[PDB]
Amino acid sequence: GAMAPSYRVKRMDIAKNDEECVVNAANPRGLPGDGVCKAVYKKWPESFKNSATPVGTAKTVMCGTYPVIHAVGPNFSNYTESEGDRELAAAYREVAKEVTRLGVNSVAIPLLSTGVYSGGKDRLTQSLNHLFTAMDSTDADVVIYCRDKEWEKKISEAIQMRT
Ligand SMILES: Nc1noc2ccccc12
Ligand SMILES: Nc1noc2ccccc12
Ligand SMILES: Nc1noc2ccccc12
Ligand SMILES: [Cl-]
Ligand SMILES: [Cl-]
Repeated sequence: GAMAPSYRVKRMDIAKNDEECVVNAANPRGLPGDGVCKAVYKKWPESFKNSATPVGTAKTVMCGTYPVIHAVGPNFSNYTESEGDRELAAAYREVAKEVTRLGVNSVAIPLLSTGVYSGGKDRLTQSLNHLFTAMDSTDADVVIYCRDKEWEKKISEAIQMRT
């Protein structure tokens, strides 16, 4: 565990993280895909061997000794708001199980279902609150990666609010 488990947010490419493992915002088929997934495929391509896993689950594949946790959030274009919300919560619970099983002291994590799977809606709060529900009982240092300057401010505020 970390000596004083924390949440932090950084605005940069998750493929340049400084943590002991990474969560990929994966597709169910283990394909190279877009956004975070595209960077993850370029950085850790060996981790995509048998990475296919259903919506609402996480599957870990090693790149050397570095763990890549493939977490499949729902595509809100296809799911109802209700079913989508259930699957997005579930994906994060499976990430918390994997992080605990691996015994890492830190994890880099993107906000699942906020990009091309968002169904054209702002899901910062919905996705972040499911991340907190899952990860609050873990003792890993969590570092959230984002791209947008206004998202960095809102994520930083949400973390600071509960401190
Ligand atoms: N400023 C940036 N260039 O590329 C990125 C990828 C992810 C997050 C931030 C950046
Ligand atoms: N949080 C992110 N959204 O898009 C990205 C692309 C590369 C790495 C991180 C991010
Ligand atoms: N859907 C998004 N717009 O900007 C972002 C920045 C970081 C993560 C997700 C989004
Ligand atoms: Cl960067
Ligand atoms: Cl997404």
